[PDB]
Amino acid sequence: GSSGSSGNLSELTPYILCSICKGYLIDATTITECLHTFCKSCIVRHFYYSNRCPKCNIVVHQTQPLSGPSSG
Ligand SMILES: [Zn+2]
Ligand SMILES: [Zn+2]
Repeated sequence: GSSGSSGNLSELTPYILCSICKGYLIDATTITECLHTFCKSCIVRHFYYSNRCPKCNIVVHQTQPLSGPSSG
């Protein structure tokens, strides 16, 4: 199977890219601290293991000052 489709080129801020996904974004959740762009799942996932920013490495104490147990 091919299932191959693509062909899009534009000129805009190269920041759109994700420091994690290293590609396109989905939710486009911007931080209110360092003002960085990170996919909801990305920033949310990174906050699960590390309460810091995978960009500047800052302990963003916005979501919650508590780590919390392993309750799904
Ligand atoms: Zn991402
Ligand atoms: Zn940051």
